[PDB]
Amino acid sequence: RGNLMGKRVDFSARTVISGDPNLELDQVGVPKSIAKTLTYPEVVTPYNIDRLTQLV
Amino acid sequence: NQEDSMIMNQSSIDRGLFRSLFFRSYMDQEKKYGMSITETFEKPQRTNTLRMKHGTYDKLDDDGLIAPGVRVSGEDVIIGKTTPISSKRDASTPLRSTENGIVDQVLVTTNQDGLKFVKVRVRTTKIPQIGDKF
Amino acid sequence: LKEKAIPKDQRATTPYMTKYERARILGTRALQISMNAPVFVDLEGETDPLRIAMKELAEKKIPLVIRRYLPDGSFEDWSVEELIVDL
Amino acid sequence: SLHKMSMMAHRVKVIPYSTFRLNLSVTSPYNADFDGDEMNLHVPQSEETRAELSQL
Amino acid sequence: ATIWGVRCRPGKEKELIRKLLKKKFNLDRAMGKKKLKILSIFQRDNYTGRIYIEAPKQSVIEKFCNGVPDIYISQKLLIPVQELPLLLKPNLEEVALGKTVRIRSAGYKGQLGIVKDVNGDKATVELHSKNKHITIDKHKLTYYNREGGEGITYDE
Amino acid sequence: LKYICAECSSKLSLSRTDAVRCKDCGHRILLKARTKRLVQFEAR
RNA sequence: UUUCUGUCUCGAACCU
Ligand SMILES: [Mg+2]
Ligand SMILES: [Zn+2]
Repeated sequence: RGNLMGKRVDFSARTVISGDPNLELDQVGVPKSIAKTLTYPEVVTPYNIDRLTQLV
Repeated sequence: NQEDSMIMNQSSIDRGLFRSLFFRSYMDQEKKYGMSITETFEKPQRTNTLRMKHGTYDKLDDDGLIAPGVRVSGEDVIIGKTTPISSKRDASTPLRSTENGIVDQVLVTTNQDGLKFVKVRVRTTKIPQIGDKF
Repeated sequence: LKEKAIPKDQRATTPYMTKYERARILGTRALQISMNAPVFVDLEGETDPLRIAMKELAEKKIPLVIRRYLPDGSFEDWSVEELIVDL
Repeated sequence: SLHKMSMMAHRVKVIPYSTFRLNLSVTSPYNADFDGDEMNLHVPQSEETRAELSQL
Repeated sequence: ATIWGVRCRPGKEKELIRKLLKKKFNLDRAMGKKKLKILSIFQRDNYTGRIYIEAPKQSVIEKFCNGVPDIYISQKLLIPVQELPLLLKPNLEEVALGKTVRIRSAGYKGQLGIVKDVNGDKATVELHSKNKHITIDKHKLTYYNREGGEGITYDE
Repeated sequence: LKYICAECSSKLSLSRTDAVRCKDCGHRILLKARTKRLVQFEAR
C-alpha cells in the first residue's frame, strides 16, 4: 500500500493556490521557479532544432 | 479576493505593513569520536583529502565561523568542521537550501563535557507576498 | 493460434473511434514524429508533434492498426483509415 | 482526491510569483478554497503522456 | 529422584552456585540438628541460564532462594526420571569567483553581490541586498577587495 | 577584535588553542561582533 | 584539469 499501490515520483511540485479570473479555464499559473526546476525531455528534430539550440 | 482570499495593498506592504524578521539558529558540537581524537573548527581545504560540499566556502574565515556580518544562502556553510578519519574529512553543516539571510549572531562556548559548542543565528526580512496567509 | 482472431468481416465492435484509441494514437504518432519518423502530410510550418499527429488523424493518413482485444483473448482488427473518428 | 474530476490536466502559463494560480471556476471539482490550500502539479515526461493528458 | 530445574540469568551461573553454597554453609553453622534438606545444586555451562537442584519439597528451595538475586524462583520445572542419566552423562558439550562585486548596467546597479558561479560570459551573483540570485555579464561589474574602498574594474 | 564577552563586553582578540573564557570575568559565552567587510542594504 | 552528498526510528505540534 505504501510503495506499490501508491509510491513517490519526481517531476512534480506542490505549492499554495490563489484565485485568478484573468486566466483561462483550462490554464494554470506556474511559478517561474517551479518552471525553472521542472523539465520535460524533448527530443531533437528538424522541427525544433533552432528553438532547442537557443534554449541550450 | 475570492474564496476568502484577500487583496492586500502593496504600498502598505512596502511602507511597513506586516513585515517581519525570521531568525533561525543552527548548532554544532566538537563531538569526541575517538579517544584523544577531536574535530577542530577550522576552514576545510581541498588540498587535503576531504568530502567537502559543492557550496561556497569563502564565507568562512580562518577561525571556522563565517565572520559575522557576512551573509549566506542556499548551501553556503555556516560552521566549518573537519572530522579526523583513520587524512580528515568535512562535516560542516550547510545552510538550508530553501532559506537564506544575513548572520545576526554567533556563539562559541564549552558544553558540559568541554567539547566546543557553536550556535549561529541567521536573520532575514520576510515581507507579505501573495502566498502568505493572514 | 490464429483461430481466436476474427476476420475482417463478422466484427461486432464499434467503427466509431474511442477516445482512448484517439489519445493513444496521437501519442504514438507523437513519439514517431518526435524521433524522426516520416510525416505523411504536407507540413505548413507545424512544429509540435502532437499537432502533426492530430492533422494526420484528421486526414486519415495514420499507418496504425488496433487489435481490439475481446476479453477472452480474441481480437478484432481495425485500421485507423477505416475507423470513423467522429466524436 | 475524493472523486474523479479532482485530477485534471491544465495548460502551463509561466507566471512570475511564488504561488500556483488557477482559474476560479475549477475550484468546485477540486473543492479548493485558497484559504491556505495547497495543490499538486505533475509534469508528464513523454509524448504518450502529454497526448493522454491533453486528449483524455 | 526429585530434581527440579530453575531458570536464572545467563552467564553468572558459577557465581550463583558459590553464593548459594556459602549461604548453605553459614546456615548450617548457625543451625543445629534440623538442617535444610538440599541434596545438591549444580549448573550447566552449555545449557546456560539454568540451575538444577535436588530437594524433597518446593518449600525448601523457596526458603533457600528467598533474597537470592538473578534466579527466577517462579520459573521451575520437573526433570523426568528417564531424563537423568542423559543429563548426568560425562560426555556432554576563475578569479572573479567568490568576490564582492558591484553591478553597473542593470536594475540592481550600485548593489553589492557575491559571485557564486560563472557559466561563461554570464556570472551568477547572489545579491548582497535581496534574497535572489541573478545572472549578469561579468565584464560590466566592478569588483571590490575583501574590504571596501577602491573599485577595480575587470582587469585582474 | 576577534571576539567579545557576553557580560564584560570586552574584546579578547584570542587565537586558536586558547581557552574560551573571558579574562576579565568568569563568563565564557564569548560572542563576536560584526565583520570588518562592508555590508550594504537598501530600504526595500 | 582532482565532483553526483544522505540515513533510519519513536513521537510531538500544526496546515488543508
Ligand atoms: Mg481550504
Ligand atoms: Zn567575560
